[PDB]
Amino acid sequence: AIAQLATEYVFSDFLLKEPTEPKFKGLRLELAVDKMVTCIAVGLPLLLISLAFAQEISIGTQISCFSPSSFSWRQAAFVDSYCWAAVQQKNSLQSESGNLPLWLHKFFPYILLLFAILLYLPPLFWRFAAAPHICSDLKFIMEELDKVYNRAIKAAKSARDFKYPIVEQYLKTKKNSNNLIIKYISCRLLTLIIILLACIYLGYYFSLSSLSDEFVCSIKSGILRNDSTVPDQFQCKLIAVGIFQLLSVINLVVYVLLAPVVVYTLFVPFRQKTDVLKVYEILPTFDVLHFKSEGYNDLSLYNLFLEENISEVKSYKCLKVLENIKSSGQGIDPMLLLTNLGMI
Amino acid sequence: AIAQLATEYVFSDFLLKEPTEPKFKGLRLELAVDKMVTCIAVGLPLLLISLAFAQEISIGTQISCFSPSSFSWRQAAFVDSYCWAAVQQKNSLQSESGNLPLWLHKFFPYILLLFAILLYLPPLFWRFAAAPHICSDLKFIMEELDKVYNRAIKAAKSARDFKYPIVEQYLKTKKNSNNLIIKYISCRLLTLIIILLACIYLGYYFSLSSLSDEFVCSIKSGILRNDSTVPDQFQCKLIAVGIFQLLSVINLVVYVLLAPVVVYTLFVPFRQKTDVLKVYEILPTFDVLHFKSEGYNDLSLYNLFLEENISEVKSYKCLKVLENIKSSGQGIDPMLLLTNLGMI
Amino acid sequence: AIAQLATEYVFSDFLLKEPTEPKFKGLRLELAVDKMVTCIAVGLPLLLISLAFAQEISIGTQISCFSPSSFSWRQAAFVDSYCWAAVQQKNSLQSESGNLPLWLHKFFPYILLLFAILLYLPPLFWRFAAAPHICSDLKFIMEELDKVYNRAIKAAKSARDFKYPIVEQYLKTKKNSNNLIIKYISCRLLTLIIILLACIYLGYYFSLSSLSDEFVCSIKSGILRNDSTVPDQFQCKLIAVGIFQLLSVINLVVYVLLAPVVVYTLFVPFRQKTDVLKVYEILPTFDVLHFKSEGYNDLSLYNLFLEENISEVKSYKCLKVLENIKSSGQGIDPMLLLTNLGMI
Amino acid sequence: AIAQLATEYVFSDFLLKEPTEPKFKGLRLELAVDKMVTCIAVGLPLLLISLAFAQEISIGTQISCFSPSSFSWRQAAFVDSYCWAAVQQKNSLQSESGNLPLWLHKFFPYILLLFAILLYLPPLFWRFAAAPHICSDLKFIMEELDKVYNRAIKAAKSARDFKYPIVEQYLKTKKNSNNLIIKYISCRLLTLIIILLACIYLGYYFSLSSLSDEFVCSIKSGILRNDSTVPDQFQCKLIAVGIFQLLSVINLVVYVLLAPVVVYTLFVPFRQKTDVLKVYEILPTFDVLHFKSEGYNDLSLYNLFLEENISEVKSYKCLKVLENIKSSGQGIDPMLLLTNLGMI
Ligand SMILES: CC(C)CCC[C@@H](C)[C@H]1CC[C@H]2[C@@H]3CC=C4C[C@@H](O)CC[C@]4(C)[C@H]3CC[C@]12C
Ligand SMILES: CC(C)CCC[C@@H](C)[C@H]1CC[C@H]2[C@@H]3CC=C4C[C@@H](O)CC[C@]4(C)[C@H]3CC[C@]12C
Ligand SMILES: CC(C)CCC[C@@H](C)[C@H]1CC[C@H]2[C@@H]3CC=C4C[C@@H](O)CC[C@]4(C)[C@H]3CC[C@]12C
Ligand SMILES: CC(C)CCC[C@@H](C)[C@H]1CC[C@H]2[C@@H]3CC=C4C[C@@H](O)CC[C@]4(C)[C@H]3CC[C@]12C
Ligand SMILES: *[C@@H]1O[C@H](CO)[C@@H](O)[C@H](O)[C@H]1NC(C)=O
Ligand SMILES: *[C@@H]1O[C@H](CO)[C@@H](O)[C@H](O)[C@H]1NC(C)=O
Ligand SMILES: *[C@@H]1O[C@H](CO)[C@@H](O)[C@H](O)[C@H]1NC(C)=O
Ligand SMILES: *[C@@H]1O[C@H](CO)[C@@H](O)[C@H](O)[C@H]1NC(C)=O
Repeated sequence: AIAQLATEYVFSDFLLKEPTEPKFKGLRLELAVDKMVTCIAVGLPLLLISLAFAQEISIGTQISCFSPSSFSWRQAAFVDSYCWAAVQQKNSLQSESGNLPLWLHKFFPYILLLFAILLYLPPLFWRFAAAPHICSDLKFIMEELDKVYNRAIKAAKSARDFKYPIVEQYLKTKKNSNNLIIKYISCRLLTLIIILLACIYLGYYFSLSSLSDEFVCSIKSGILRNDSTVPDQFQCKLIAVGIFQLLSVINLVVYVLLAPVVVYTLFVPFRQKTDVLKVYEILPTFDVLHFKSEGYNDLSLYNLFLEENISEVKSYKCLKVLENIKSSGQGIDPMLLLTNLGMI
Repeated sequence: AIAQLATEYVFSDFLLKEPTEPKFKGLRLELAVDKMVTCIAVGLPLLLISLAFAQEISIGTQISCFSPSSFSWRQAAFVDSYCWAAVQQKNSLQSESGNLPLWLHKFFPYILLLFAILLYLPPLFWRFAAAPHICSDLKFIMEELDKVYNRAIKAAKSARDFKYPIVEQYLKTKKNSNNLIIKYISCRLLTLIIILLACIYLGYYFSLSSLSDEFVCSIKSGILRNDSTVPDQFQCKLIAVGIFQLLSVINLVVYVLLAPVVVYTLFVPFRQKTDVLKVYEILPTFDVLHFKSEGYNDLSLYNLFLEENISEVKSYKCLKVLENIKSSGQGIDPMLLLTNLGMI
Repeated sequence: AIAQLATEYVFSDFLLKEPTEPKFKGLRLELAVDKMVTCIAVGLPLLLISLAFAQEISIGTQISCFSPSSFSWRQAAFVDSYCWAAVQQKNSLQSESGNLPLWLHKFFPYILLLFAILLYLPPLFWRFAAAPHICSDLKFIMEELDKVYNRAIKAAKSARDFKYPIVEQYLKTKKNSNNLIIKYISCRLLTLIIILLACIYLGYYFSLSSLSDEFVCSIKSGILRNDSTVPDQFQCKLIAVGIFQLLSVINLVVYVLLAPVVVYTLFVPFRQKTDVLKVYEILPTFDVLHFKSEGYNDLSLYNLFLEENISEVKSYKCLKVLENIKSSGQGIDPMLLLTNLGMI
Repeated sequence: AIAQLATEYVFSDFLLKEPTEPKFKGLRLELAVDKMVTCIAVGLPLLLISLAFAQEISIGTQISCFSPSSFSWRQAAFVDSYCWAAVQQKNSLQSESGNLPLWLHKFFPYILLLFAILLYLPPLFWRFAAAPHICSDLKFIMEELDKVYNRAIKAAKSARDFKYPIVEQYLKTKKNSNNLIIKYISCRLLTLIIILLACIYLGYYFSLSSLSDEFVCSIKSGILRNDSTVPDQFQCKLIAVGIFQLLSVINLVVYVLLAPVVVYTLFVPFRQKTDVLKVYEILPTFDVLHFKSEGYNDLSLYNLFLEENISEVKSYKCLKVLENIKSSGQGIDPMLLLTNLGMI
């Protein structure tokens, strides 16, 4: 049913499942824009495949050949199945557009599934090769931030009654290596390349004459060659090709809307904005240094992932509360922090 | 079965699922009127699609063409499938109303699913882009309110035997920025625009002549062109078009009933009523200031979400009990609060 | 449906299920490259089998024989089923390519399933015969590393206020025996051999004339032998053979892309890189000795499995944080370790 | 679908389910070679049955009879069903090979299921009659070994700062009785006998003429006896008999590969190797005596089950670590044990 496919592929959490494992607990490991680009680019061809053969849009078989009236039921079934299998054998069928449109019309679901798989591959490579590396580091950074917050408020609490910037040094180190960022821009670049190839294929397929689904087929190989009761050629038509073209144009539109999103995603430093650690600079136990910007290096990627997963950090939440209050400038940062009383 | 679709789409918790995650625990993050508008505007086209092809309302195929009596079974099947695929090819079919009604009749389920998806998109954008931002802030506000209540009753209990309005300052800050409110009114405005476009389309479709489902179809392209045994044209009829129109008028009625609800939702300040924090003004540890009204700013949105999710706050419940008792004015607020004894 | 098979075999965690048992908790026991090689080499033939008979690619029966027009419906059904069963009996059918292509065309799904099973067998033998042996040892090594880290920081903490390298001696012992490594390279070698045999078979099958699916069949054994109403021979065609060849070439391409991966996997010492225990050499309670390289011995296999599962080790994570910071060389290892304060 | 059966019967944990009960927690109670022999010998006939009627290998009905052209559709259906039911009634059908091949061709799935059930019976008898007896004893032995290890390290720890070999005496007692071992070799012997009978049957069935699936059938009992419009005899063919023979040869090959495995399993003392308790002899609280070898007695069976389930024993793991280190002979057993510090 149409509504079942709708639920399964947009309303269900299709490709939105969090990693079912206690190693990454609440950690996203895939940027929201990347998760939605993957969800679209993968589920849309699948949803379109499932629609192209919805039981109410499909009239029946995928091909019909119009055997003569003298032909029995089973002879007509043979003609249909023969021509269906004969869209490959170029000698049997004669089509005005060519044999390539026939191949594309028969194997359109396979090609869409191929595009879905190829578009799922880069997110899978990211989830397996580079997601744990960033997950461990991000979990460690969040733990260290919570610890420095607790120590700062404990020092402030003792005042109301070591000191090494380890996380800052770790991020300074991340500023050097660029392995994770080249992995990220490589998976994004393969996603963009596959999306553009899919756009090219879908634009070509939609550009077909729309009469290329009608091909002349001749069951005259083998012992049927010199047979006389069988006519020389049959007029076959590939049903559901109009549906294929109408769905291919939808896929092409969505994909050419998605390609600018991927291209923008490709520029990872430009997206690093609203410096997340700047809110921590108001802590005594934390050095006054953001030092996170301007590079095609893993530091910018970590900045993005921190900007995403930082809302889970309670210390960040309270510090941002104080920072927003500081916009008015009524009281003072350490006083409001001591008032806070939120170690964990 | 009809009853299965009924269960799935009204009696089941379709699109009423709470976010399956411990980040938002009992927090709604979608106003009840917005949740019901989404549920209706999305499930109604899906429920209608599923009804339009219920096994007891569908007689069989979606098209029937009445081949001549001389035609065999398979030749008639070819005529049916050809004309089904030929509602697209404008050269083959001749219809009094035009080819556009034929397109709309064949692809009515697809268009309804498209409307369902487009109507689901703004709630999805709200759930992903702006729901966590409001969720963290609302959870922090509820925690701070419980804390101030506990501190107030502890001070009162010590009397029977810091002091910074942090949440008030946070809300004062929210009064300034308007990012969340423009996100909210933007998703609501896109919902209204898509609902109005759906109303326009459904009113047009229902306005079709009701004989536009009968079209004359000619299987005479290719080698069949100069064939003589095949008649010049066939009288095809698109079954289940009357069902499509009867369901389109239902969808249009429900949508023109839903559009005023969305328009009213669009006026977020007007809906901010029954000042929820006013009940907290009777606490000594809480400054005597509501300061939440009159603006197209995120403060009004936070007021709505607080009015919704505030029933989960135990301190709010007890304070509202005292406030309602105060209507009689028998005793006194601090005495009844000390009697209360409900820290958590 | 195509999309259902897509989900089940690429988007679902097919053959990615962690061992459902508390004996191995978070331990991989299968290298990521080996897990992906198994997933591909097993799920691809299964996914291809499921595609070759997707309800929208299949026109109907797998064989059609074109009985004469005088034949009744049931007589034509008999001819179809007889020839289907007669691709085996070499006396009945006469084919230009031979009877072997006919056998291969009828039993192509069985042969692909056979290849899937044979390719699943070596990973199963590894999971049952050699996975627990390495699992117990790896869990013990991780526990001992956490213990030595805790003891080192406790000694450092006492300074701020036994001693036997047991794990080093255990690994030195592993350096001697080679049972696990010969088991590993044997399962990998059988995987490579079966992949190469599958490549050979698929390249042969795809090389078939593409007209070998058309065979002449004669229902003239038994009492039908001297019967006259039945014609001498029927022109049968095996539908879905073009689909079989198009899928066999896909399987062959993926398999010849997979074979270099298996060959590279076969060289286990070469893959032992980024010495994982080198990060532990900065501990006083740990002897300054890596001693893990250069051999076709179980030590290299344990090095690979440690490199994989070591991210679960918290002590390793903190030590790698200190080691990366040491790249700048600002402070000192023991001071930063004492600052660390992460016993568990 | 083929791939569904593949998953269910090889890739799923079919007949690999651990006993769903807290009485045996992590205890195997079935030797790995016995578990795999059972899995193969049971799932292979089931997987073959499911394949023999895969929807893409089955052309349709299991029998086709070729009624005359004058026969109506329902008369031909009657002939087919009559001959299908008439492979039993020996008077009606005349076959060159005999009626026994016809019986075997009709009831091949039943015979394979019968073999699967009979091969599942001995493992079931072992799981119910003799598995709890060995489970309680093995759990007690593991608990006693952990206890003696704890007591030995506690005595060693007190030195760094009763005494009855109960488990040794228990095993000495097991050395006497042979009930469990005769139960084990009896279930293995019945498994071997049933496997050999299945090999004999499958080798016979595969040896059929391959034209025994074509039998002449005569619907001429009752009032049809002297009827004239019905022909004297019909040429029926049992479709899917070639598939049955091709699958029977596969089953026979796998079974004659499995029979040597069962025969080797039958020699339980020979398999008792790598004396597991020898690693415990380095404990002071444990007497220096293995005393486990050379007998057709329950002690050898317990040795096998201990060798299997001993990896769950933590004390055994640590002791084996020390024993492997002792190969180099650098330090000393009690010193390294005291260093160990792994009571539980
Ligand atoms: C990502 C964006 C740019 C994609 C836009 C669609 C493009 C790729 C499509 C739309 C129209 C298409 C063209 C339409 C017709 C023809 C003529 C044919 O003989 C060769 C292919 C060719 C030349 C097509 C190539 C692909 C094409 C240019
Ligand atoms: C939200 C509310 C206002 C929706 C009410 C339904 C509206 C949009 C419907 C109801 C009747 C419809 C009209 C009925 C008939 C025609 C004539 C046709 O040649 C062009 C479209 C046109 C002019 C329709 C346009 C859409 C229409 C005005
Ligand atoms: C792993 C790589 C090398 C596999 C490449 C595919 C190989 C195995 C394929 C591709 C073309 C195939 C050949 C194509 C045609 C023939 C002629 C035939 O009468 C015998 C088999 C033979 C000779 C095939 C043998 C297998 C073959 C060589
Ligand atoms: C476990 C191993 C030894 C099994 C090997 C298969 C054996 C049991 C098979 C293979 C060939 C078979 C023989 C083939 C043909 C005949 C002739 C027939 O008139 C009586 C049965 C008899 C004599 C079969 C008996 C069983 C048989 C010997
Ligand atoms: C069919 O008859 C024609 C007559 O020209 C002949 O050329 C051809 O070889 C024949 N084919 C068969 C299958 O007999
Ligand atoms: C069909 O016959 C007509 C006769 O006028 C001719 O014009 C047309 O080209 C023919 N078409 C085919 C397919 O032969
Ligand atoms: C069929 O008739 C032919 C005539 O030559 C004869 O040789 C053969 O034995 C007959 N077969 C049967 C089944 O009667
Ligand atoms: C059928 O007719 C024959 C003629 O010989 C006779 O012997 C037989 O008894 C009849 N059977 C029935 C059912 O009338």
